Amino acid sequence: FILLKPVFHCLNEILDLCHSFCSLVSQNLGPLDERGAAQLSILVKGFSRQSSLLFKILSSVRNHQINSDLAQLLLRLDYNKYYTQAGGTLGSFGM
Amino acid sequence: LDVLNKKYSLLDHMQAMRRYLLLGQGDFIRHLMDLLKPELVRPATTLYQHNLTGILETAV
Amino acid sequence: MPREIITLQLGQCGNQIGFEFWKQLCAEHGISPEGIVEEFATEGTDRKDVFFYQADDEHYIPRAVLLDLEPRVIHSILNSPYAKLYNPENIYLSEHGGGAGNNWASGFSQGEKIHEDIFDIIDREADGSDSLEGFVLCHSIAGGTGSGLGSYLLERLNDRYPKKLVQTYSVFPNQDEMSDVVVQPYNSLLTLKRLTQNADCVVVLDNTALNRIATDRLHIQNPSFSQINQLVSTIMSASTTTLRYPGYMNNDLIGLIASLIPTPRLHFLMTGYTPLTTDQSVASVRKTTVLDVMRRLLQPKNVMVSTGRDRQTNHCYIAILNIIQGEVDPTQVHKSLQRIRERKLANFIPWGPASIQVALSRKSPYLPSAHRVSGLMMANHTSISSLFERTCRQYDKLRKREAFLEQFRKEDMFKDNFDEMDTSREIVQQLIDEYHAATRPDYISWGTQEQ
Amino acid sequence: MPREIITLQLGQCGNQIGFEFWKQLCAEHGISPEGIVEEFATEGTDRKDVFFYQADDEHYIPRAVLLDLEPRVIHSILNSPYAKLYNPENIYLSEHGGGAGNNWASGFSQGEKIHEDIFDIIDREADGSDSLEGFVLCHSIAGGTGSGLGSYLLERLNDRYPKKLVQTYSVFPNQDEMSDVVVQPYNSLLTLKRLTQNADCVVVLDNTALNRIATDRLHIQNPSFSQINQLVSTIMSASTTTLRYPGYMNNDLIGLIASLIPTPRLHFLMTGYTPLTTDQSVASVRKTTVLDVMRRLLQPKNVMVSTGRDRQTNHCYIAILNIIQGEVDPTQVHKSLQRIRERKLANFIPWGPASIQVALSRKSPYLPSAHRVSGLMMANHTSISSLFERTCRQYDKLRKREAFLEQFRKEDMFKDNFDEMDTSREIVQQLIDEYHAATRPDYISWGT
Repeated sequence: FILLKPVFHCLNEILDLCHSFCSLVSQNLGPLDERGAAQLSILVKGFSRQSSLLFKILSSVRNHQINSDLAQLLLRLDYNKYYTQAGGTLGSFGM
Repeated sequence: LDVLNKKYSLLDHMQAMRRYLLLGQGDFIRHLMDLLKPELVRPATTLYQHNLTGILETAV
Repeated sequence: MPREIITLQLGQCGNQIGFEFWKQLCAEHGISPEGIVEEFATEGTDRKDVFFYQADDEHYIPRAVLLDLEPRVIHSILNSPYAKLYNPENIYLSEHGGGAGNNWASGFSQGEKIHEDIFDIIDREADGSDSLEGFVLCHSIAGGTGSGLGSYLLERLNDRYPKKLVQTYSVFPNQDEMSDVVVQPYNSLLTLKRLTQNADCVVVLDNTALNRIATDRLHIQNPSFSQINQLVSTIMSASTTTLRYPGYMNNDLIGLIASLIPTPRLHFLMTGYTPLTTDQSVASVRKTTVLDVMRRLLQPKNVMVSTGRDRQTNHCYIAILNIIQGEVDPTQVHKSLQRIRERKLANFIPWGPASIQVALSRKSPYLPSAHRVSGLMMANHTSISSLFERTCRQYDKLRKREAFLEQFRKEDMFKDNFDEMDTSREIVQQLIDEYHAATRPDYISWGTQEQ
Repeated sequence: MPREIITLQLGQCGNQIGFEFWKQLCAEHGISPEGIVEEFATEGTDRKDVFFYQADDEHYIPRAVLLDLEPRVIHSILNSPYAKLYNPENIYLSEHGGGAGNNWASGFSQGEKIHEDIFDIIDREADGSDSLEGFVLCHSIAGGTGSGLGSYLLERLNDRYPKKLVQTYSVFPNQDEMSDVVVQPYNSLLTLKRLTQNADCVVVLDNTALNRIATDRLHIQNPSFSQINQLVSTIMSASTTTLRYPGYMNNDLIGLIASLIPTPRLHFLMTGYTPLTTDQSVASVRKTTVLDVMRRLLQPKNVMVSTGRDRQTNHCYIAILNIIQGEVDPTQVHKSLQRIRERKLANFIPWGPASIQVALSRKSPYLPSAHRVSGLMMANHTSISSLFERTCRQYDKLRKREAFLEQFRKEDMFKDNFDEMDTSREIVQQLIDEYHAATRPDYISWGT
């Protein structure tokens, strides 16, 4: 997907969000403080928006029949159809 | 004609058209339709192309 | 996934028919007697998964269950070359080997005694079926083992597998031979009761018609049961050809049979086979036309059921399905159907639309066919009631004579009363009346609660 | 440096499993019974340093600790040709040789008595490990030594190594056989307590499942304990092949196991093995495809865990990891996943994203593989609760019957009461109920 500039960029934004989440989790050894909880909520909202964008991208590529492999990856992600049931959005992190 | 048959399988492509595109593989079509019934009854807005392609491959 | 079919062979006659059917299916599919597909069986166009399972990467085992109340027949099957074709877990032999004593009630009680084991085996086989359509039972209705055990099995399958299909190959008693089984009409009555209440389709095998055909058509002076079983295996092969030769239409048993059974009561099918030829007449490949095939099929002499000429009831064909195997031109089929309709060669029900269905089929490439063209006729004909009327007359004569009832009274099903027999008689009387009504335009109101 | 793994073999059953594990590891790495790499083992592609230590530039010694409270088994291990393979400094043996008497409380008290020696051995092995990931404990939960000592060791490891990972290979008692150890449920309860509180992941090895697989699948009329231990060692080898053959993914044990254990309580793993063959059926190398492989793996006969048929709870897989070794076509793997989802061959949790993870792994280059394709399945499946529910029922039956409690009352851990066993039984019941919930969509709100 290196050639898929918008998909690559969305993935890069997702990766940076994941890195920020990992940093937040590493900073809090105990339960998240108010700042850690706020960072987690912001990350959750960002991730849900980015995952909805990803699902829309995957559906658009399916509509364009552009890449079978991206459809295979989406199928693998939604194997239990949970993400399909979640509409392609990353499941709400339960606080 | 020899080139078309050997390199492009023109007659084989036509036979494939008969079997599949002309629904010549009626058992395959039947099983596909049986699998699609719960899907084909659903609203078209809920269809995932990846899922339909996977169902097609599975039926094949 | 294919619609798997479990083949149940019940009692001596049913088990012989099942064994010959499995032999014929193996021959048609190029399956060795060990269950291995023969190297010549390269045409992967057959749907084995409907009737066979793969036992190994090389061995395909028929989804066939061999059930007998006498160990002799099961041992003889296991002593045949086809012993390795069947899954050994699908072979049930009664340990007592004593049979049902030609008692339907005894057969039912024995089925009840082996109910748990049999239903465990059935469930085990069902789980091996990805999209099981149903079960096919081969049995006789006149005996004790195939009849009683068939009724018990039908009841338990309907209760346990109410969403699964139950097909039977039911051997009806010979009406031309005096049955030594005075309780055969009682056995037949119990089997007909179960067919009416718990079976969805009964394939009637009249030993009288089989013997008559073997004598007059096979030129067999003393027709053996084996020759009848070989004819039955040929019939089953023709019935399975559309499974073995997949095509655009009628690719499944339910899809094939849906067109044949208009009403739940109108579930009595008649069969016809063509061409009927002696083995010696293989030499001359006659360019038989579809019209010639249909014309010979329309002959009552070619019907695999010997119905009497009833002069009182205007019996008629309800429906006809012709399964034709071999080289068929569609334009010739069209002209043939046109001419057949124009000639009004068959009388149909007056209360609804009816026609002769025609199926064209390829022959098995793995089985060398001595005939360029073969054909099965399936027909619904109101004259089948006359066979049922004759069975009913025998039943009534036995009940009025209490013949052989002491043997049934020994078994719990008939120990206290024969109410199951009386209910079967009443249901069969209503069935006969409906078949007579179904021959008439007033069939539109036949079976309506107002009627 | 590799993440070294210390293998702890505890009690009679655990020590037999450890011995067979070390035999299998030696065979897979081409290490001589003295710990020296055999001259034919020129393929240095195996990662011995994960589970073995190098005694020299050529000799790999297993990072294995053989622990018994009875000297007979330890001496029998030391009487094998492989006695010199293991580092003797990593071997702590109880001097009294009397064992724990099949008493969990006695095993715990013996662990406390050998606390100094055992923790000295553990610290010595940790200092010999450059980047130790953790310890692997092989024990039985039904006996006294492997069970009681296992609970004591788990507690002391959690106290001493609170920052180190603790994986266990825990041999669970056969639940289909009547255990002669009436206090085994008490022993099992204490071991489950320690795994719940102080272990992060418990790999359940059900001797009932081993016997069932050997009888029905291996066609072994009388499975020996040794044969079960050899099967377990083969399973462990298959699970560790991807550790011994480094690749792009699953390059560490914690990275491999992290995906399988979503919650600290959801640490009950189910296993699967491929190719599954009957001992008689080794002959026919079936050209199995990844789709065919998964289909055979999806057969309960090919799963390396015999979970009971719970009829009341719609048990489902929480997660599945398939480690496949050998020649695998990627397109066949993709079709296999596609067909598995399409055929719904596995039910997954409804409350979160779930899939069958597939890992492709190389075979050990030093061990000739008779099979073109091999596979391990790791799965989290709610049907394991049926094993856990059965263990809980046995625990409750023993506590209600006070069976064999007089022998435990002789030991200080159980001298006054069996309250630890009853609390363990209650915790295991809550665990079973939670596993049933994880088969249900309400797992999304589980623990809320």
